Amino acid sequence: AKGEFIRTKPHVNVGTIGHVDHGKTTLTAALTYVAAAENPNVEVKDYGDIDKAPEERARGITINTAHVEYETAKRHYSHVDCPGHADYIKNMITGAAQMDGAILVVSAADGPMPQTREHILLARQVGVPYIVVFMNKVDMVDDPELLDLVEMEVRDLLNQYEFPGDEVPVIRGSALLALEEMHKNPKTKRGENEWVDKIWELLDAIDEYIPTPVRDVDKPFLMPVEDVFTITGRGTVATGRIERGKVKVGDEVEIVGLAPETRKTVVTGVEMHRKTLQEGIAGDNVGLLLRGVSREEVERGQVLAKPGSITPHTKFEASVYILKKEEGGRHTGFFTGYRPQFYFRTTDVTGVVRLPQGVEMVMPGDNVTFTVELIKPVALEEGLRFAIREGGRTVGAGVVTKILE
RNA sequence: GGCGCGUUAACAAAGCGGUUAUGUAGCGGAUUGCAAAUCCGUCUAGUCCGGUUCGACUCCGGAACGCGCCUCCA
Ligand SMILES: Nc1nc2c(ncn2[C@@H]2O[C@H](COP(=O)(O)OP(=O)(O)NP(=O)(O)O)[C@@H](O)[C@H]2O)c(=O)[nH]1
Ligand SMILES: [Mg+2]
Ligand SMILES: [Mg+2]
Ligand SMILES: [Mg+2]
Repeated sequence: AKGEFIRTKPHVNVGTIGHVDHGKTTLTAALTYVAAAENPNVEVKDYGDIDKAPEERARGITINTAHVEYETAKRHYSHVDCPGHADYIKNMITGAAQMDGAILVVSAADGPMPQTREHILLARQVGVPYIVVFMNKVDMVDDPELLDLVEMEVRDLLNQYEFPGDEVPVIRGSALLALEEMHKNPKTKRGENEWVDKIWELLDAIDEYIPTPVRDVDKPFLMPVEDVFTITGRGTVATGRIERGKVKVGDEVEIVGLAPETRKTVVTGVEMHRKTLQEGIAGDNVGLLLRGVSREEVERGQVLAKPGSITPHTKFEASVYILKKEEGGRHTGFFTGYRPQFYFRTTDVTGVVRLPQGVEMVMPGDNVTFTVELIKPVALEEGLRFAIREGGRTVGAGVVTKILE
């Protein structure tokens, strides 16, 4: 008769991002294990429990995001483990759309790779405010001077995308060794093992660097949909991180974006990690039960909002920076008619570029402003950041400056 | 969420890194006494957006839509 989520401690959303195989998943399992040893609430999550799909089992990689909860002495967490493969960045963006802070995982053996800087840029344009790096796989590095070099380059990479690279906490360690340790003896506490302690160093960094975001509960409700489930006996459920406002049961909301209609529905449920919540407020990784709505009347990319608060749009001008050749972007310029993919929070959508009279071409590494017309409407705001991806690579990072309509 | 499959002109159906495959009706037009048979003409050719190239329907990327199969239970 179920289990309510009591706000004993402040809740913050986190996740793991970084190049493929750098360790994101192992560290996630490691986090739940060490945190559990101290806090008995944390349900342990093993590597197999993270990458559970058969494609992930055989192919040996994280293809879609995984949601895991744990907590320290100070705050509760909702951890979203992201894919590092270049082919599945589409899903990496969706995870970053729910992070109040992100853990940048960088293998000491390889250093900052293509998806390292790619996730920095992307996470930024999807809302991720602060970052906590974690030099993983130190157990494979002999020369200490090399680890210094790794740390230095990761700081430069953060400062390249306007993050506070010099102030960002860089915790060296080894997720594999810490996880292994937690298996042999799960009673292990702080100060008992050096590898386990390096993970506690991490939890402490998260606790002290990533602040508990200012909650905008005074603004109109807005809940970017991240996932849609079909729960037997209950109905259709939407999940995501509340951006602003609050939501108690019996509240009416609109499903805006990716559809001509602006469907209405009443909420018959609200839960934070399988736990019923009184009323989910901003920063909550909820799960709302939508009345009358079917398994396909709502989808990721849309947005649950206060009825009337948002009116979906398609046209808009924005200030954009086209990535350079050596940033994983284009090597050739483009013109009007170019139809790339645009990313606004949990939304991916094709749009057409309309260059202004006076400009004919746009070269890589140029900061330019232009109009865009999406093939579908979506919750847009002046100031909202976004991404432009095409051909498997990110090509531009922009900011909405005026909604044409 | 993932993987696969389908997209050439009004429709049908090919080959090919470059100098015109091709068929078939709907319409138009010569023509017929009027038709018919037969020719002349017609119609978004490579769904769309990028890359390689002197050159792309053809090669490599992406996207849209459609359809299947797993995954997807706060
Ligand atoms: N030597 C060593 N190996 C490690 C460490 N952490 C993880 N590994 C190993 O490195 C490999 C990749 O780890 P991973 O699966 O990524 O935890 P990923 O970044 O989640 N992968 P993906 O990007 O595909 O989602 C695995 O073989 C894992 O066991 C570490 O600290 N040291
Ligand atoms: Mg992983
Ligand atoms: Mg089939
Ligand atoms: Mg459930």
